[PDB]
Amino acid sequence: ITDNQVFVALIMALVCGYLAVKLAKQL
Amino acid sequence: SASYLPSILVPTVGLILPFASMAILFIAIEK
Amino acid sequence: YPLNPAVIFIALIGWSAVAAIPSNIPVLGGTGLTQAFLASIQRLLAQYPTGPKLDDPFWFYLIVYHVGLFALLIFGQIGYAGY
Amino acid sequence: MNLKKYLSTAPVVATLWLFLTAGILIELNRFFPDSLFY
Amino acid sequence: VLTPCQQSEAFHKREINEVRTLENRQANYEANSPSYLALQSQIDQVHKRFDKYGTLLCGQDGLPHLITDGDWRHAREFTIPALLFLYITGWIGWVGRSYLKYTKETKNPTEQEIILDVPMALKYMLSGFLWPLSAWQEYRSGQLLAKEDEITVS
Amino acid sequence: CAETEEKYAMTWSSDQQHIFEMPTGGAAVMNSGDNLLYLARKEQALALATQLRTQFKIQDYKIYRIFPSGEVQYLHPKDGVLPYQVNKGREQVGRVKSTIGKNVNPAQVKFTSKATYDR
Amino acid sequence: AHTVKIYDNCIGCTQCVRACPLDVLEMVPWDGCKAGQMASAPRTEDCVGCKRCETACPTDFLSIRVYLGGETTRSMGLAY
Amino acid sequence: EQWVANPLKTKPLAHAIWDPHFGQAALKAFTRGDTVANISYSGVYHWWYTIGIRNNVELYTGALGLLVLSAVF
Amino acid sequence: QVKVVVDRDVVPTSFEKWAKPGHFSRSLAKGPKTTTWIWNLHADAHDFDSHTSSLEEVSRKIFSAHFGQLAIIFIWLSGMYFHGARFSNYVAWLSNPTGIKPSAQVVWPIVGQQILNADVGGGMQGIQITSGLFQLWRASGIVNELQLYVTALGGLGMAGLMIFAGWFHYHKAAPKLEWFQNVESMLNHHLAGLLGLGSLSWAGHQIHVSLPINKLLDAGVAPSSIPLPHEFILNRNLMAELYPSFQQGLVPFFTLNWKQYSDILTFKGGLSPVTGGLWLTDVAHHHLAIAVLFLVAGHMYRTNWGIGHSIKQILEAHKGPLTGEGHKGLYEILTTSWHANLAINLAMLGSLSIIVAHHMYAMPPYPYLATDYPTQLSLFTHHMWIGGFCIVGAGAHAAIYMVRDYSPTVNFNNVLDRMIRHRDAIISHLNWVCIFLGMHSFGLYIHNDTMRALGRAQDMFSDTAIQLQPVFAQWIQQIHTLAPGNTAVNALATASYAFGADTVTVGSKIAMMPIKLGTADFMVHHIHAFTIHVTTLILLKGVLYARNSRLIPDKANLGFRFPCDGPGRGGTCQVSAWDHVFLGLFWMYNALSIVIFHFSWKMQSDVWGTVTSNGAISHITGGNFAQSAITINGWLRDFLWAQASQVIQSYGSSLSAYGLMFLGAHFVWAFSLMFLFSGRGYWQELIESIVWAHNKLKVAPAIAPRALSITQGRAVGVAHYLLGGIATTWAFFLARIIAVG
Amino acid sequence: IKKGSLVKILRPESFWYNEVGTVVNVETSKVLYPVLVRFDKVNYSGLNSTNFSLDELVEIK
Ligand code: CLA
Ligand code: CLA
Ligand code: CLA
Ligand code: CLA
Ligand code: CLA
Ligand SMILES: CC1=C(C/C=C(\C)CCC[C@H](C)CCC[C@H](C)CCCC(C)C)C(=O)c2ccccc2C1=O
Ligand code: SF4
Ligand code: SF4
Repeated sequence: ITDNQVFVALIMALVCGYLAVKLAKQL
Repeated sequence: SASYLPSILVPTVGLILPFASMAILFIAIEK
Repeated sequence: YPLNPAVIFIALIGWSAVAAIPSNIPVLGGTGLTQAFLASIQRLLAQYPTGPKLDDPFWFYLIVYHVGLFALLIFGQIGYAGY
Repeated sequence: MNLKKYLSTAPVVATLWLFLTAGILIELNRFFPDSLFY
Repeated sequence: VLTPCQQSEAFHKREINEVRTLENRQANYEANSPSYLALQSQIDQVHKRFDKYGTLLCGQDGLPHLITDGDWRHAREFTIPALLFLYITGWIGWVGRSYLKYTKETKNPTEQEIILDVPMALKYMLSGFLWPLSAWQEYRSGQLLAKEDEITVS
Repeated sequence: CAETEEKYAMTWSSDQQHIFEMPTGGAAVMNSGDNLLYLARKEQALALATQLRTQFKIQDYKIYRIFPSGEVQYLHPKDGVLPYQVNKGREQVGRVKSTIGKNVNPAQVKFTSKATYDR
Repeated sequence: AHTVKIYDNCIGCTQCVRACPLDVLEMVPWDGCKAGQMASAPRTEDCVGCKRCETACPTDFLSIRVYLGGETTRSMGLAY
Repeated sequence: EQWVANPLKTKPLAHAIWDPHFGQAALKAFTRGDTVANISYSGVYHWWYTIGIRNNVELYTGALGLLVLSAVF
Repeated sequence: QVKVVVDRDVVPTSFEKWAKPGHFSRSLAKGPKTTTWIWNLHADAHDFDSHTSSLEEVSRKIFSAHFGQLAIIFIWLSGMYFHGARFSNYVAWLSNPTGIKPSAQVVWPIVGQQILNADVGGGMQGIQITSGLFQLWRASGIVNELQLYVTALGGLGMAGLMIFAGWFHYHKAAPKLEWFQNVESMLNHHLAGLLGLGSLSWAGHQIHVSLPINKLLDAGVAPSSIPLPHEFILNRNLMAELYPSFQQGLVPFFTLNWKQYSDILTFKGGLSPVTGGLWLTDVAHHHLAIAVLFLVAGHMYRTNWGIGHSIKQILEAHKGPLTGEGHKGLYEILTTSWHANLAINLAMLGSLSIIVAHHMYAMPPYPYLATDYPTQLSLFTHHMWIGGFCIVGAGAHAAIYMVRDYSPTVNFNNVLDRMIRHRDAIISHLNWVCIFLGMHSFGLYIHNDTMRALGRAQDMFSDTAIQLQPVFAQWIQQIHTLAPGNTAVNALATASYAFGADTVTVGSKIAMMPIKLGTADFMVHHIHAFTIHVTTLILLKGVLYARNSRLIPDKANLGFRFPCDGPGRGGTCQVSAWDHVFLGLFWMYNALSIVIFHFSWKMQSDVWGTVTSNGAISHITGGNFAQSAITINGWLRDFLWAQASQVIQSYGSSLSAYGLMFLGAHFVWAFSLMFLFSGRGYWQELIESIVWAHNKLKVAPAIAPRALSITQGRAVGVAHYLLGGIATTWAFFLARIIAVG
Repeated sequence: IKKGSLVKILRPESFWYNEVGTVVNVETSKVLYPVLVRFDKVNYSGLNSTNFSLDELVEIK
């Protein structure tokens, strides 16, 4: 309903993407 | 409602991510 | 394998002149078989985008000329089987 | 002599018998048609 | 709700529909036509067909349903052809078992199942009629079953 | 190809110019005295050995396994002996003590790098 | 490579070697049978694993068992 | 929340569309308001409507509340 | 040289070997220790080239079996003439053909199935004919029922001559191989005696039976004032009124004044607008042309008199340089092996049957054939499917010749095995053509499918969109419009009305309409080119890789019906030359399913239908092809969904048997899949787990119950895929068009 | 043990496990599987005659 929360969302799932590649390059 | 964001993310994940990810996985066959 | 590629043009007189002087009137060509084509290419040759599917004396005398011309040049290569 | 031995094989007996039971059902369904009771 | 079938209204509507709809084909032929006589016999085969469903239970569809509880008010629906049918395939099963335990001990048992010994076949074909108290008397003898036949690993 | 893969060179001798059939397909001329034949894989070559041997006497034949470093090997014959004929030089490998009936269950081989028949 | 193992049902009737189109199996003189023969599989690097041996193995149950192992160039049997 | 206003009438919308392949006549067959979105035939607005979500704001705080949880896992 | 050398009293005719099932094969007379002996009893029952290698005994067996086939065909045709006699409304149909629907088979009155007796007029009901026999009989000139009873009686008499014939040619007079390899005489009597005298004597029938009778029926005379066909030959005065050229006798024939026979024989073409069929003057003249032309054609084979050819001196003279040896060897190939001859004769027989199908929709040769559309439909369709299957038999029996009867000694450097030297370059370019045509024949349908689905109908391949007007078919079709004045000089009308002038309306029903081919018909032709090239890929892969592939270099040693080699080479399931025939049958079902779906929907939109007054036009689907064949939603909606409405609503009515042959043929179709997907390594110990339940009760069968073999267990999957899949389209077609036509 | 004796088998991988069969051959020449036994019914290879040792060899009376 706003725009800034969408930026905050892709920030948090971009960080979560860094945990995805972080977990991915150890197993 | 940032209506412009699918016009960025749908191409950059729809086509160019299965280009460079083909590169990363397919060179990653030989790494 | 192509041992004798000597001449091609002997088929041309070998195919035009065997169809020019026979008129055989009531068909598409009231004149001969080749005159009805060589007369019907100079109207279209000087950059004409015409010649539709109803253009009988051009399109029909394309295939009915080349299907004997191809066969008579192929038999011209058979004219180097006795060598 | 051996003709009856041909008539004793598997498909010939199976057709002379399933032809017979099929005849039991077809002749027993002209005579008693629409038999949903009993 | 299972109405008795002789007074279900939509059932009688199926009577009117099939008699009249079949009679629409009867409006083509003359009084002595063999086709017309065949539709006379066919209309007979519709009214008899529907009057002989007088004790079924056609529900809201007008279509005669059944009952498989063995209520003994509906035993002629299912349980009487159940006992009849199990008699017929207890016949067939007993004939097949008795014939195989004949030809298991012959000269060439492989040949005996291609070419049936119609002597001994039509012996057992008929002789398996009293199979409840023949299987019950072979079962008490320790002969109906078997023991220590083939099996896989474990 | 011949730059990176093993070409199998069947060499043999005959007596008459007969006609055999290639494993590539189609008939071959069959030089009478002595002739080689570069092939692709071994089943083609020993299929030609069965192609010739079940017809007539073609013996003193064997493929030299051309591998692309250059040297050869000796397949088929191995020991001037036909393989189902018994020579007392072939040392056996590939046997166990009993049938399958004493093979261990794979829940005993589980999490170990053994095989279900090794005992 | 396809590990071919030849068990002690091998009565040495040589339909394995005559059935194998690859000469991975030979016959070995082994004084444990009536015929004195028992097959061996030394050159299993050439073994395709087509199991044409286990077709023509007239033992009780399959003296010669072909376990499908690794897949090299030759064991895959590709032409090129 | 427009669906919350009339849950019988309005169809539950899914995510929007970005096709560059919808030329012109397709887009008239998907406009529901300003959005061209799919119709969410997965029962999700019903369950989120019985949970008590009556806004989009609680959906954003919940979506961040599960990005955090996926970062935890 | 040529002589007749026949062994007499060869095989005793006792019933003794009937008591030994599997007497014929020494690999099979062991007796059944398993149930696979049962099925191999039947698959080896006609491996005549695998009983014994002696070609004499084989050749006696086959040549006597042919008379068994012709015995069944004469029983069948005598069945058709008797069902036309006793059971049919043919005499009533002959009164008004456009009103009375044709029916023979009158279903016995048991429970319900008397509703299958369709009231087809004629004062008698019964299930409707779609085979079109009555249109063959009106063309034949059969007037009343007596000629149908008599011709059925002669059908049984010829059936007795074929049973006694084959009995006489296997047992008590059977020929040597020197009789069989007399092939100059075999062609010399089939080109002349069979086909030549057949067409000549049939021209005799058409001129002295059908021309007067189908002139009297063209005038509209009821079949009571028509005299016997018989009664036209006793005096010419009953034919000189009909054709005055009979008054001159044969004198203008022997004086070569053949202008005088213009009444009997002519070259018109087109269609007779009264009867809706060909002019039988044209058809009788036609069979005289086959008569003289085939009787001339027979005499090119030297037999005894040193006049004519042999096949050997023809084939050896075509020693062209790109083949090297030339055809040196084929006369020894085609006179020693029967599977090779079966490959050629099945290929040409099937392709002749397709040619039959096309020449029966577009030049309907029987009177009132294109006015009852189901007989117009299914006679197209049926001669397609035997037109299809007989091609795959080519791909079977050209494979079998490569496996069984191939011999590299006789076959060394000729035209045959020089193909096999580059069979990778054969199959690789079939592979390229299949993918090119698949993209450009089906990707156009996915394209127009998406463009219609994405709304952008301007970007389709429609009429209005990017047009793909078939240039060559429209052009040569226009040449056929310009046939009868220009090049066919003595013609009057065109070769067909599928090419040229205005349509033919016979009893407010459209006989033939000039078919327009635009930009959808193009793409369906590239379907047909595609699915013909795929079956050619599988059936040339099944012949060139029949014997020694580079995967498995001994298939000649393994056989023809071997399943596989094993899991080695990563698995070689379904690799034999039989298995490519197994796949060619599925692609046969594909290729012909879309040949007939192209037929039965373009000719319900662009040809068939009815007309009203002032020459107005009304198709069955109403022009709904070119806007709808370009997609697949238009295909599946507008054809396989919309045309189902007269099949699916058929219960309670007389078409309902088709509504039973629609559902159950789905069943068998899906019942095929159980045999296709699974394998016998499952079913064998599923079965053996049931054999536990029989061993417990001593109901152990003595013949041990194996599962089916692999090649059987897939062959049955094909043979249900085709019966189920074909019978779906069968009941869908005949249930569709009977409800209209 | 002896020739012709009707023998049930106790090796779980035979096709004829727990089925009696007739002894054809008994060899006394140190063979690990000396007793060639054939049967009534037939396994998948078309081969009733196989051979066995003495431990898997139970006679009856
Ligand atoms: C000799 C006759 C006979 C007998 C007594 C049995 C008995 C049995 N079978 Mg069966 N069976 C038979 C023949 C027979 N079968 C045949 C010929 C086949 C091949 C089609 C099968 C296939 C079969 C399967 C696939 C299964 C059984 C099962 C069973 C058991 C459950 C009952 C059942 O559903 O039957 C099943 C009945 C059928 C599948 C069809 C009936 C079989 C034929 C057509 C009827 C018998 C007629 C026979 C040919 C007569 C021969 C003798 C005569 C010529 C003198 C039961 C012990 C099931 C089981 O294990 O349960 C414990 C099971 O799953 N059977
Ligand atoms: C001109 C004489 C003549 C005629 C008419 C035929 C006709 C036929 N031959 Mg034939 N044949 C002939 C000479 C002839 N042959 C000669 C000389 C040879 C030796 C080289 C052969 C060798 C031969 C073989 C090897 C085979 C045939 C087959 C066939 C049949 C093909 C099936 C068909 O078209 O169905 C249409 C059917 C008909 C038109 C029915 C025609 C039947 C009538 C009665 C005419 C038959 C005439 C007969 C030869 C007279 C016998 C003479 C004897 C009494 C002394 C067809 C009947 C094939 C076949 O199916 O076997 C029968 C087959 O396999 N023929
Ligand atoms: C609907 C199912 C289906 C489909 C699509 C195919 C398709 C094909 N089969 Mg086939 N086949 C099928 C069922 C099917 N088969 C079945 C059931 C059998 C059982 C008998 C067989 C047996 C069979 C045999 C025996 C052979 C084939 C072969 C072929 C190929 C022919 C060449 C061609 O058309 O290329 C064109 C491709 C198509 C028409 C497929 C659609 C592709 C579209 C048009 C374009 C691509 C879409 C898209 C742009 C992809 C990119 C996007 C994506 C990456 C996200 C083709 C791929 C032959 C082969 O392997 O080599 C020629 C062959 O020899 N098939
Ligand atoms: C295979 C069949 C086929 C064909 C012919 C087309 C053709 C087309 N599609 Mg398409 N499409 C197809 C299948 C096909 N489609 C399928 C299967 C799908 C769904 C998966 C789609 C989905 C699709 C979409 C979504 C769209 C199209 C569009 C288009 C158009 C433009 C595409 C373009 O730029 O071409 C690309 C062409 C090339 C890159 C050139 C390669 C081909 C050249 C000509 C080969 C030449 C080789 C040469 C002859 C070799 C010999 C010479 C040498 C010896 C020197 C064009 C008409 C677009 C449109 O708007 O339509 C108007 C569009 O938006 N298509
Ligand atoms: C003049 C004699 C004559 C007549 C009256 C007919 C009449 C007919 N034929 Mg025909 N036909 C003939 C000779 C004749 N044919 C010859 C000689 C052949 C063999 C080449 C054929 C081969 C043939 C086929 C394959 C078919 C017909 C069909 C038909 C019917 C369709 C109506 C039509 O417009 O056809 C007009 C007929 C023609 C235009 C055919 C002309 C054939 C010429 C005479 C061939 C001359 C050969 C000669 C050696 C020169 C060769 C070179 C040449 C090609 C330039 C009609 C009854 C069709 C049918 O069955 O109807 C359902 C059909 O499918 N015919
Ligand atoms: C179901 C199935 C079977 C089992 C099929 C069984 C064995 C055959 C069932 C049909 C036979 C004919 C039934 C036998 C019935 C006899 C005819 C006797 C019955 C009495 C009368 C019918 C005469 C396979 O063997 C198989 C093999 C390979 C791939 C797939 C499959 C597969 O899908
Ligand atoms: S194992 Fe079977 S095949 Fe191999 S040798 Fe002994 S018997 Fe012959
Ligand atoms: S594995 Fe395949 S190749 Fe090796 S032996 Fe057994 S069968 Fe012959």
